[PDB]
Order: sequence, then C-alpha cells, then structure tokens
Amino acid sequence: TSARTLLAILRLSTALARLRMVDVVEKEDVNEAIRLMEMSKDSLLGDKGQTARTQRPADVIFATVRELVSGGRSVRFSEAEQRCVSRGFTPAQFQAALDEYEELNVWQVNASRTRITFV
Amino acid sequence: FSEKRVELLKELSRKPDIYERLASALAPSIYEHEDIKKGILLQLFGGTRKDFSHTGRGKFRAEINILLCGDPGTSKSQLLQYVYNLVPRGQYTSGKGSSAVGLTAYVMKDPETRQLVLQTGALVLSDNGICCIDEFDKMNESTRSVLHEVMEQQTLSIAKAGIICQLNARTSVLAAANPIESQWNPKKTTIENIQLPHTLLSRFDLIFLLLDPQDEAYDRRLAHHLVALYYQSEEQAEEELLDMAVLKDYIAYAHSTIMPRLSEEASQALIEAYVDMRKIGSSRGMVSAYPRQLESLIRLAEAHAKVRLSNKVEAIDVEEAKRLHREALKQSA
Repeated sequence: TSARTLLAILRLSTALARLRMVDVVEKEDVNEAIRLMEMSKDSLLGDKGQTARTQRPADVIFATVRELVSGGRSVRFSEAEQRCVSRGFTPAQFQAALDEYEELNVWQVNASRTRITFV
Repeated sequence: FSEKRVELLKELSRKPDIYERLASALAPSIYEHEDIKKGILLQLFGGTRKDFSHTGRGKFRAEINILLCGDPGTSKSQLLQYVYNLVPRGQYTSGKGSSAVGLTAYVMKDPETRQLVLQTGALVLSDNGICCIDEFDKMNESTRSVLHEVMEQQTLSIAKAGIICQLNARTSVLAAANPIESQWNPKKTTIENIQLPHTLLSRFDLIFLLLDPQDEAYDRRLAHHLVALYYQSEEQAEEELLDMAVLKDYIAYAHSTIMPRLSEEASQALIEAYVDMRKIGSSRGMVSAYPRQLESLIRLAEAHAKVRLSNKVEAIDVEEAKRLHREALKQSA
C-alpha cells in the first residue's frame, strides 16, 4: 500500500454517488466501496481473514480497576464503583468476579470486603 | 517586454520569502517532498557562462544536472510532463522507443542531394534550455556510452563512416533512476542498489531518492491533503497560489541582464567546505576527491545569486549552496 492506492480510494467514491441521480455522497457509498476491496484482497490468498473473541463476563471489569492502581494504592471499595455503573455494569456480577481472581492470588480484601489494594 | 512587469519582479527580489513561494508552486498535489523539486528550480537558471580561451580552456558549461531516483509513477509522474508545456525550450523524447544514434545527430543516406547529409534529433535543438527524457534504469547499453561526452565535454565528436563532424550542442539533462526492486533495502548500501557504474553516477551533481516510510503519523500529513483538494474544483487555485504567467517572465530577464561572478570573501568558503566532504567514510570510504563536486558547488552559488537579482555574491548564498548538498547525503544514507 503506497501512494498509488491512495488515489484509487477517492476514485470509487463517485461510482456509487452517480447511481442515485444525486450530486452528494453519503456513508453508504463509502462502506460499499471498501467492501469490494476487502473481498478482492482475500481472494488472492487461500483462506479468509477473520477474528475470534469470546465475550467474557469479567474481562472489562479488571480493566476498570487498572484506572485506579496507576493513580493510587489504597483504593476505596466504594469509590471504585463510581465508574463501573456509568457504562451499565450490573453490581451483582461484580461480587462473583472478585472471587475469580482473589482465589488465583491477585489482590486481597478484608473481613468486611471494604478495602482493596493491589499487591 | 514592457515596464509594467519588470518593476514587479524587482520588488519580490528584496523579499526574503520569494525563494520559498516559488519552490512550492511546482507541487500542485504533493504537500511534502519539497527537497526533491527544490533543485529543479535552480536548473533552469544554471549560471552565466564564462570564457577562458586565453588559457587553453574555452568551452565551459555552467548548467546544473539534477539526478533523481524512485518509482516511475508514484511521485515522478508529474515531474516529467509539467516542465514541458510551460517551458518552451523543452523537448520530450523516449529512451527505449528511440535508438542510441537516432536521438543525437547521426548520418543517413540521401540520394536526392547526392551527399551524405546529417539529420537532427531532439536534444540537439534545445540549446540553452532543458531536455526531457525518461527511462534511465532500463535504457539501452549503447545509449549509456555516448553520454560520456555530451554533458561532460560539451562537444559531440562523431567521426565514423568517413563523416568528420563535431557538434557543439549542450543541454542540461535530468534523469530518474530506479532500484533493482523499486524499494530501499536497509540491509545493503546505496552503492549496490544503483546498477549504474561509478563513472556514470559521478557526473551528476545532487542525488535524491523517493522514500516511503511505514510510519503511522506519516500518513496524517499526506493523506489528509489530497482528499481536501479532491472534491474542490477551481475555486482555490487562483486564490492561494500565483499564476504561471510570472514564472515564465521571471527567467526570461535574468538570463541576459544579470551576470553574477565570484568575489574574494565568498569564494574562500568553497575550499574549507570541500575538505570536510572528502573524509566521509562509513558508507563508501575515502571518496569525492575529484574536481567534479568542486565545479558543481560553484554552479550552485551562481544559481542562488541569480534569483536574488544581484551580481555580487556574498557569504549568505554560499551557505545555502552547501545546505542542498548536505541534504543529498542524508537522503541516500
């Protein structure tokens, strides 16, 4: 991919805008233009480039705690929930997710489960 | 010529931004890569030709020969057809499409006049101008041999088939080479990449190479520029950029009015700068020990003072001549 393929992308932007008898371009003429490019480059090989990702119900929870470890050590248990409930994380799944990592020796809590500190 | 246009050219010579505005006018699409086309602007000027027939050295060319290299189509597609329609003294020709002896002045039979008359070519008619010729990486083997005296001796001496004729045609010729894989290889030096012999690449002044870095932030200053002018018609070309009628009249005045020459103070910097550029090493070794780069360095100082409209050459223009040669070293290394 160099400067030769840069001008080829702008050339396909007018191939679909002239089919609707209009003089403007929309988002449909852009997504369909790159669709034929991704299909052509995958046909030159012997397989199709895909991806694999499992929606873990506890993958984004550990990433939220990382925002408080780099800022401090004695992170309050009630203060860490000020950002988890913003996107829409249910608090019932957070109680079952702490034992998934505390059992494997990651962090530690107290008897009342109100103090969390990254070891 | 009239007085309604000469006075406007003198007011721009005193401005310290005329050298930057004229260099950006030759890039109608590419935003960066200004150092490639920076030396092409000084090629049309060249310098005032001097005579030294009283010492046994009459002929002497002051023209600048720029050497380019890259992909023939990526960034060199606009630098081979734009210097032909604007400049009236430009002659375009093909390398592989034409023969070796057919490009210059050869001998051909003619039973009409009962005499072996000579025929013209293409570069022999563009005297005191600029020649246009492409394909230098895959040119003919016999064509490379005849170029050892055209742009070097300025005397085309052809004595064959009982025809004694010595042409005195000279014209600055540019070239655009290409690597063996059309891509820079960091595993090998720049000497092995260029397939031309050492005697051919040494006759050129500067040297550049079209590099395409794989940096992510490099596309943020190049891809965002061509798209901005892709949908825009002709509602901004004659508003933020000057017209082409001034460039054609700016070079048709200093080529026969202002004859610059060296002095006693600005000429002392050429000796100290020549010794520092000899013990380079690292890349190739102890090279550049010929009067070739010393003669080409003087041509760069005469071209910079010609654009400023001043016959006296100061130490300011000398520092600008070595700066263009310094960028050519880091580009090919």
